[PDB]
Amino acid sequence: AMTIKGRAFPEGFLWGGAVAAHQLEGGYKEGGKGLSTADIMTLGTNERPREITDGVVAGKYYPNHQAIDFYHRYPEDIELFAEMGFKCFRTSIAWTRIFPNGDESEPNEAGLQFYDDLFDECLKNGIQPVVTLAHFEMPYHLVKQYGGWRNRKLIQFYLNFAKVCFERYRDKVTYWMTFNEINNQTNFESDGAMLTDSGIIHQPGENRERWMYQAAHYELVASAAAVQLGHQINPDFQIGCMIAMCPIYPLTAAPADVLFAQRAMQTRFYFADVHCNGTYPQWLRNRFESEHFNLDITAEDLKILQAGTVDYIGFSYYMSFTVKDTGKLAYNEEHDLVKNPYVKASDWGWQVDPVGLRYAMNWFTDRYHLPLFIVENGLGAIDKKTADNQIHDDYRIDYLTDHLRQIKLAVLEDGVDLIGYTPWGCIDLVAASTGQMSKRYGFIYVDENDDGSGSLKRYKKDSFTWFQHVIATNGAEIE
Amino acid sequence: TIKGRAFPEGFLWGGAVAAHQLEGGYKEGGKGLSTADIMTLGTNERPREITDGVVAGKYYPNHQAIDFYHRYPEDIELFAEMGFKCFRTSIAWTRIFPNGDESEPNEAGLQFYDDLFDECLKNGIQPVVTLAHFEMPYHLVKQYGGWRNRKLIQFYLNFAKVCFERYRDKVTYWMTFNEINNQTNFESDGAMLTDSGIIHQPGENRERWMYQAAHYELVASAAAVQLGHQINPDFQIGCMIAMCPIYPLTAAPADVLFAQRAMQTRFYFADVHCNGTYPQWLRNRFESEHFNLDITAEDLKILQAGTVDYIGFSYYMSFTVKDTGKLAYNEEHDLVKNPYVKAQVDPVGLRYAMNWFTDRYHLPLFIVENGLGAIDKKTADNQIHDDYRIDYLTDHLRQIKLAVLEDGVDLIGYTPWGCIDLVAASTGQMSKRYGFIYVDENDDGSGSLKRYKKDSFTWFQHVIATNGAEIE
Ligand SMILES: [Cl-]
Ligand SMILES: [Cl-]
Ligand SMILES: [Cl-]
Ligand SMILES: [Cl-]
Repeated sequence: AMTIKGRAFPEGFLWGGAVAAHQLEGGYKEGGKGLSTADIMTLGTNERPREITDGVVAGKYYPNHQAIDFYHRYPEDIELFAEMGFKCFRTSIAWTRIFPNGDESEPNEAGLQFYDDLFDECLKNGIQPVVTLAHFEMPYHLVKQYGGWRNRKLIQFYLNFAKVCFERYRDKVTYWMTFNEINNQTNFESDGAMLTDSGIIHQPGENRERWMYQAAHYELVASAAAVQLGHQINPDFQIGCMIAMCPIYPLTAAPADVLFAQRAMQTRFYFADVHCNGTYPQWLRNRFESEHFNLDITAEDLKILQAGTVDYIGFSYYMSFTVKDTGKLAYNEEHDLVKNPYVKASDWGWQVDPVGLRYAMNWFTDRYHLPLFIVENGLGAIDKKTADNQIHDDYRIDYLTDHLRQIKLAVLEDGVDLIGYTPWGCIDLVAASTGQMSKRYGFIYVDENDDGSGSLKRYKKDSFTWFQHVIATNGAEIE
Repeated sequence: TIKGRAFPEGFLWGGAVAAHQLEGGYKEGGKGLSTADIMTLGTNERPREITDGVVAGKYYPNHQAIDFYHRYPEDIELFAEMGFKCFRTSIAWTRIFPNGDESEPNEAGLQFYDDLFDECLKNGIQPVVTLAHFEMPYHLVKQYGGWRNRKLIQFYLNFAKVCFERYRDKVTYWMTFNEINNQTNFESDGAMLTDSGIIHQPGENRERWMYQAAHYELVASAAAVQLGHQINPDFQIGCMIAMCPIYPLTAAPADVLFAQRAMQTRFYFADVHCNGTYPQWLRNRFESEHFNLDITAEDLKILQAGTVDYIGFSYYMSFTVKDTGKLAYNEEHDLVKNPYVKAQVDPVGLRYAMNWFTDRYHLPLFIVENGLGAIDKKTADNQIHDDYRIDYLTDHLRQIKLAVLEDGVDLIGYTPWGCIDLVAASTGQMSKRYGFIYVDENDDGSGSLKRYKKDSFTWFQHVIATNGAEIE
């Protein structure tokens, strides 16, 4: 009876692609650019974690130094994006190109000039930049000198950075987001999440949980202040949060499983609660008191939080989680997740849950009643370039199709308000988890090996063509 | 731990009833015939017969009930001894407007509630009033088609205005429509009659007419919040929601999405009551099913300005669902057993439901129904040992206590259902008992109607006098 084929996405829908500066740009030293926390992360494997080193240690390979050299090649890459018909380009402004060490009193003109040029290049091509301010690339100086977001000073260092960007680019960007995947540090035991989100490398004697919430608080306050500041520079600016949206199912209908899963979602998405409601949920305030965290939270902080709630919720989606009741009060993401036996290998071997995206979209809408922006979704897989220089990546086409199907249902049937959709790593870039080029997400193949060798030549994948057609038909054919 | 910690200062402990389930005096003081007054006695496997007015030869248990209309002084004596802070009841619509469409209220019905409320207030017990509680005038059902008809909005408002004005110095908490979301089960004739005064006409699209009637009710609720706030700006005017949380049976993504939609369907009423607008998924449904409902721009403006001050709710059970394959939730066919709950009583769902309401709406809550229906036996020495009832209420109160003290849910009070044994809604039986007070009435209406304290009476007395501090 009901069908979605033949029906277009809404008019004005922002199809695009998504990246982060540190994962594609390279030129990590060009133009007086500072050493970021991305620049101290060595290459790893599927089995071997990336090494966080103290500065650039000698005889180690850092894949973010060159990446795919987009700092220099962006006009060629953007032409490929306009050939696909992108309506937007989601990327980050490297904090380290604008304030290399993060505490300077004036910005870096060479860095500001780069984004002028990059954005001018997008805009003459019909492509509006969608910009994330903090994206796992903060000045390492801030980590060494201040202890990262342990320190309330980062609130003003962040705002200096946002101010300069808001003003410089105020006729060039409409959509901004403050802190990429701010809620990864929900897993406070993940060294990767503490560094990327908050620039925290654990010190002996520290309560990891306590300092995550201290750090998240300051960032949430910084985000709220940036919304207000932002709206003052350009009232047309749409300013959003960025949430990693892994929904957490109860394993079974056992009441205690269902309650525990509620508390896991509450714990993982309190960040969104603050961004959107302007206040801390009361259960978490109660947790702050009963664990005696004694957090540095001022009455000024709370007023800023309540005036600086966001215009929309940008999120990533990749997977869903499952939990059963542990007997325990709190959700610890490192230890409490169980296997979901109802989700099995797809035709291509990897597990996905496209239904959870629909679920997630209804969960955001019914809770906050704000527009959403899907700014990260994609398949990381091995691609082979054939002798005749093609990549037949129908495993990537299927992946995106299965997800787009559910998104199309969420919007057309469920009536969820979606600004757009920008699949992750539209051009093959350095993967966050391992720093391998080999784990590829792109519509565009970049001839680079994991050791950084290769010509770096761009080639179209078959998915490039499939996605061009989707944009050209505004998603009408998706069934 | 929570052991030794009190509920918040001023927590409204009490008991709840509905005028039609306990008053009796169904023709007294010019009282009109209600929809409760046309329902015969039934059992578990035998629906209450609906009749067209009162037929001779049939027994109607609500006609007499437990005679609280004449016995309220004795009965309130027992509530005051138990130590109630509030008494949650309905004002019988047919006592104030017998046919429902009169231009003037009935002075004797109004004076009954003056007498009743003053009797409560002289003992430190504040009334908490639900305006529509399954007892609308049968004149409105018969001649207008109940809430199928837009004219009922004004009829409700004439009723509400009068009650707000008359009891302005005597009632702080009000609620508009009892369990407004029972009619989610649009295949349920009982739910349709009790919520919306709809006796089915063949040819009629049940679901469509539900949505239409529920719309006018939501509009009337919105408009009465504004009216009451104008009459006494210190009034708290809430909704009343039947909170049956719906669990996915397994973590299968299709089961999880279906449970989301099941709860979206069942609780959109709450969405409209609190958010002040229709959820977009449902509006889309109105379009794709071609309901062509009567919804004006003016309706949408009243709704948005008339959102409630708090959420009143009943809690008895949770439901479970698996994916059916279908696009829509049908509550008459789509529920499956929860194999993880003892043989569906579920105290932890209460805690869940409280967080759910709180995280979704961020409004204060009021638990206005909760309790255990059971066959109570009176011993030869006139004791009722309802240890099962104390266990049930303790299990629920413990979950309520965690929700409030740890989870920081904003709870106004707690009034268990049927604090004095009354006529059950499901069957019209006395023998399915909920009370702290046992009433000696058989299902055919015979007996002394004498009152006795069940063991739970003294238990709840001590819960109140310690403000829940021993609950662990
Ligand atoms: Cl998954
Ligand atoms: Cl990274
Ligand atoms: Cl659905
Ligand atoms: Cl929610």
